[PDB]
Order: sequence, then structure tokens, then C-alpha cells
Amino acid sequence: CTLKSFTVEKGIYQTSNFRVQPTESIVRFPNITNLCPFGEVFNATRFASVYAWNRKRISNCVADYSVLYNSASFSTFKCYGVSPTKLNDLCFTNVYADSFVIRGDEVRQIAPGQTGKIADYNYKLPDDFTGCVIAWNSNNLDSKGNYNYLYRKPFERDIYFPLQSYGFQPTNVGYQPYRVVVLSFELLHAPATVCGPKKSTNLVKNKCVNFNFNGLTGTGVLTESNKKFLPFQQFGRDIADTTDAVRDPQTLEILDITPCSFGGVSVIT
Amino acid sequence: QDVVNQNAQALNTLVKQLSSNFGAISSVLNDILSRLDPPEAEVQIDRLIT
Amino acid sequence: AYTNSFTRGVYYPDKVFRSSVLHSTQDLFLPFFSNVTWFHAIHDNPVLPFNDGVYFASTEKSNIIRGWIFGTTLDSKTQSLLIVNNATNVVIKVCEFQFCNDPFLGVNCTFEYVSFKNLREFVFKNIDGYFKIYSKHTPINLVRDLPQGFSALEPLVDLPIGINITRFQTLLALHAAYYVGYLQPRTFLLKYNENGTITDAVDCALDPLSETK
Repeated sequence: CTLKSFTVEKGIYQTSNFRVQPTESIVRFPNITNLCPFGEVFNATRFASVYAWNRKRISNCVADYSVLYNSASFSTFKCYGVSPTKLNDLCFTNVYADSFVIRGDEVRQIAPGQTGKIADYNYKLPDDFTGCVIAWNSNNLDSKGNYNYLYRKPFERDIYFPLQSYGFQPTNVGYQPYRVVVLSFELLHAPATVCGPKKSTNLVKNKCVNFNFNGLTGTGVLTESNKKFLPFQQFGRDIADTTDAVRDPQTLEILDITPCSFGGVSVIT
Repeated sequence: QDVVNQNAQALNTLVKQLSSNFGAISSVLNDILSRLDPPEAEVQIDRLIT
Repeated sequence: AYTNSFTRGVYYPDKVFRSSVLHSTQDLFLPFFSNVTWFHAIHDNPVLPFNDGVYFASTEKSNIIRGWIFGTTLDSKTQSLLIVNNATNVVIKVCEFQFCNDPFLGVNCTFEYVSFKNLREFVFKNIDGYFKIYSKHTPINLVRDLPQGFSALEPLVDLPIGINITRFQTLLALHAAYYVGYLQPRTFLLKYNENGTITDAVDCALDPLSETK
């Protein structure tokens, strides 16, 4: 089939690649069970302004992205850097929630690389940003004559002056109040401080498996190693940036890694 | 010695290439494969493959 | 004054092991052979800059130095960082305290935290709100200056404070040699040994032979 013939002359003809399949999947994590306070993030009694947006950091918990994913009470859900369905499985270094109310005519300004009177002076967005923003109008929560909302490097709070209040009237469409919330996800190569609802699992060694140490993916023969990791060291590496030991996040230990044998298949005939 | 060193240098730069973005949002293929829905992973992985 | 930081202040850049490799980096560092303002804490602690990561240092047998008031203005109008070590632990704050004119200890605000021969190198840098403090507690032998010899630095702390911090001021137990280097974006070629310890680092923004290295 590979020579395009019916008569194969005497020789040695490479044909394929034998790469041992992995046996099974192995998932390790730190045994933590805190719930990230997503309630106050989305059920805050009073949202900040576009110039005084709050930045409250969450950590050391688990985040159920589905129970917020199904939220139809919100007007928009657009995730730039990552596919929001996989958030429930993705887990990363940190999060940052920023809540504030805007007018309906500004939701397009909130995007990585966009501009506008809001997107530049008082709320710049990062260019390499990875994450997403959620939003919803608040015609029945903020507008009553709501004029207590003002506007003037990204995420700088610069707290005839440019001070100016938004004229909010419950009878407005684009002139309606709109509550917005954005999240930032920095996928550094670091010990993740938050992870989604992923249950830890057992560990097996000396067998091609699918190891997932806090998100570090790959397959190999997880043999025990004597690499003296000084207690501040998390991963290992090699000459050319190849992970070559890790630390089991659920219980400290240092074990080697080697990708199990592959190699082309030659056919003699 | 020079022959051997030339070949080792070539191999080493070849393998080092794997850790470069070339314009992608990452160089760890599985991340793009575990972060983006296919409608965009197509673009990213395309850049990396090129 | 001014003194000659011979080869001081090489800290483990990130949390990743290596072994037997000469891995170059590009991070904040203390350049080689620089001028560290040897301060006379005999029998002082003026306001000093915190520009882009203050290599601090000291060499004190009794830790007279026990305060580190960092910030922009240090006047309780903006969130003012504060560090204290009281005989057992490290104490961190953010709250706005109206301090006196001279930072000294006798011999809205949302975050709190708790936890010669004593060479104690440092580095106090800020990156994306992640305040950092590295360290090394070390036995050495010199009262004069920052001697020859080489020893790396581990990490100790990280904090996501996001404070607008421009300058700072050490705070002593006012009833001693302590210095203040400064850091800027160099590029090192640091060498690891078999056990995984940085035994020898080489700057190359310094001079030609270093660039050939």
C-alpha cells in the first residue's frame, strides 16, 4: 500500500510508527474544598462605577463554571482567550473579578484591543488578555433618576474636570444601566492556586499513563526519582525545556518522567 | 569534532524551535487543544503547524 | 557613602528546577560591581526610593532593623505597606496609619498578614501586583563591607497587594552596617551544579568578555 505496487522487490521498506498507547489517566490535585465567593461577585447589592470599579482577588477555592455558565439572566457572555465550556476543566494560577455599571452603548468597548471614551481613559483593557467579561442590564436595579455613577496602562484606577455623571432613566434602550463583570485568567507555568471542580484521583507508576499534575499534561513512565528538589522547586526540566520530574500536588514526592518507547516499524521482505 | 558539533547544534536548534510561538497564543499544543473550541484552535494550530 | 557590591545578590529566578545547565535569563537583578550606599546606622533611617525593586541588605547581629514602611507617600492617605518582625514571626499590613515624623520602634483598608555574621541578602520587587520578598539567612564573617564569595538566594514570599509603591524607609529599633543596592533589567548567565544549586552566575551587560561568555 505504501509503495504503490503489486510487486515489491527484495529490500527493507519502512512502513509505519509503533508508539505504545497510554494505559490510563491519572489526575492529582491539592486536596482543597473551598468555594470561591461567586455570589457576592454577581449578587453585590451595589456595583462600582466605571472609574471606581472594584478589583477583588479570589484564591484557594474551587469554581463551578457551569452554575454561572447557565445564567440566562445576563445579557452577554463572550470569552476571548479560552473556550468557556472548558473552564470547568481548565485550572490556572489566579482570577480577578471587576464589577461596575455602564450604559448600554459601551459593552462593545470592553474587548481586547478596542477603544472608546470608556475603553481608553478610565478602563483600558490588556492586549494579551486571556479570559472574558460578563454583563447584564440593570434597568430595574439601578435606574429609579440614577446619577451617582461617574466616568473620567490597563486596570489603572485614576481616582474644567472630566467628572461627569450618567443620566440614567428607567424609561430608556441604549441609555439603560448595564452591570458588567470581567474575569482575567493568567495561564502561567506555576502551582495553580485555584482549580475547577476536578476530583483528584489515584496514581500508578511504571506504565504509560496520562499524567495531569495541576494541569501539566503529557504521557510517560512515572518512575520515582532522586532529583533533590529544594523545597521551593515545583517542576523539573532538562537541556531543552522538557519536563523531567514533578511534585505530586496531593502528597509531596519527586518522581521521574520518560516518554515511553516509540519508533518506526520497518518491514523486511 | 566539528562535524559532530555541527550536527548536535542543528538537532538542538531544531528541538528548541518547539517552544516558540511563531505568533500563536502558546507553544504547548495541548493548551490550545485544551483551551479553545475548534473554530479558533484551527487558526492557532494552523499557525503553529506552519 | 558608596561601596562595591562584589558579586552579591543572585537569586533563584523562578520555581523550576534544573541541573548541569547554563540557562540564561532576563530578569531584574543587581549588576556586578556596583555602588551600594553603605549607610551608617551607628548609635539613621532616611526615606529612600523604591524605584523598581530595592535590593535591600543588612549585616546585623541583633536585628536592630525591624521595620520596612513601603509605599508612595507613607502618610495613611494611600494604602501603606508595613513589615514587622517581633521575636518570632513576620507581620504584614496594608491599613492607613498616621505615623510619626521618624519611622522608629522603641527598644477601605482590607488586607493583613501574619506568619557582622548574619548576611541577609534580599530583593523587594513588584510585578503585576505580586509583591515579592526573597531572602537568605546566612552565616558569614565581615563587618567592613560586602565581601567576595558567591551564594544564591531562595524565594520566601509573594503577595497580590497591588499597591502604588514609589519609595520606602527602613525602620530600626532606635535606642551597624546596612546597605541599599538598586536593581534594573540586566541579563545573567547563571550556572547550576549537580545538586541543583546556582554556583556561579555571569552578567553580560557588564563588559566585553562577559558578552563573549
